[PDB]
Amino acid sequence: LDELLKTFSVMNAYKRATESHPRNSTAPFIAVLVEALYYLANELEDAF
Amino acid sequence: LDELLKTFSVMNAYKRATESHPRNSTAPFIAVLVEALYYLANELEDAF
Amino acid sequence: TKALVNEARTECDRYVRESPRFYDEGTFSIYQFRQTLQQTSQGYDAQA
Amino acid sequence: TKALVNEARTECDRYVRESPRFYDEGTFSIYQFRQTLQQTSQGYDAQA
Amino acid sequence: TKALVNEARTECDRYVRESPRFYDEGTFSIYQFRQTLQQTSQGYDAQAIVEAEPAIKELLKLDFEPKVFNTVRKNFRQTVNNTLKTHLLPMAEEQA
Amino acid sequence: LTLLNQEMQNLGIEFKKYMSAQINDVVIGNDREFDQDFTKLKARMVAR
Repeated sequence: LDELLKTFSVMNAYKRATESHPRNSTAPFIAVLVEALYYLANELEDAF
Repeated sequence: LDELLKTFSVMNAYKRATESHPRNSTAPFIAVLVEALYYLANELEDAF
Repeated sequence: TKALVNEARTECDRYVRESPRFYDEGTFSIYQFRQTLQQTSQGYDAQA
Repeated sequence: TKALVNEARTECDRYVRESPRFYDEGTFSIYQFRQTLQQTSQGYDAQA
Repeated sequence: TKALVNEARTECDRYVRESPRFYDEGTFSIYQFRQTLQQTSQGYDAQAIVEAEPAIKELLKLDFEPKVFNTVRKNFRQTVNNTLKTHLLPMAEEQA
Repeated sequence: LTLLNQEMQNLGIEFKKYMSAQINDVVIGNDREFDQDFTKLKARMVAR
């Protein structure tokens, strides 16, 4: 948990957001928060 | 445009959000805004 | 026909980007979720 | 093994839900995007 | 390639339309031709007009300095990225 | 023979992942080669 959040980068979350919408090439400028939660939780779940 | 936004419902946007994350069954409580933009824009594009 | 379709998609995609008016607090405040979340929505139903 | 895996996933999924602390304005205000968006980010680069 | 070429032509053509700055009297007044024409250019040579070249160049710069920085720095990048993604992904699915 | 049929499916899945990653990286600008050409394009146009 500590390592994952300390190395967190906003760009990676933005990169994941774009993939989630194959019909668009931009983001609303807010989805980074949503992707961070899903990315943070999903990665944490995999370790468990 | 007028008809689409007047008939807009929050639940449908929430329903789309859950499908976008097959590994989760809940939403951060904020993705409805993001899905609304994508849903609103994508539907508008199809009409064009 | 190919060019016009690209013109529409390349122009409608910009609508997803949030405009400055999107952050108009007076019309709507994003923190209202606290009212529904500060010991007000005890179930994960996204109904309130 | 099957039961324990379900226990972890069924418990980690709740982390996505935003906690009341998530809306702590003092630590971070969601309207800071206006500073980067109010005639401050003229390019759709998501760099600022 | 066809789509991008159309995008550029369909966007550069709008530059011909005169911008409000184009009618800036202070930078240049269109009636200066009277000075060269009110018993000042008796020959149909269009030579005295050359004296006004420095002024018009500034007027064009003010008019055309925008509509170009805005285009390349704001919109052109978006078009290229979206066009590539939308044309490739369906092609890849078809190939699969 | 049935094992071979399964492998054929995986090739399609892997191909889409690779193509999506390549296209997605350019959108984020991580692809350094593409960026060099684009900035060169902008410099030439302004200089012209």
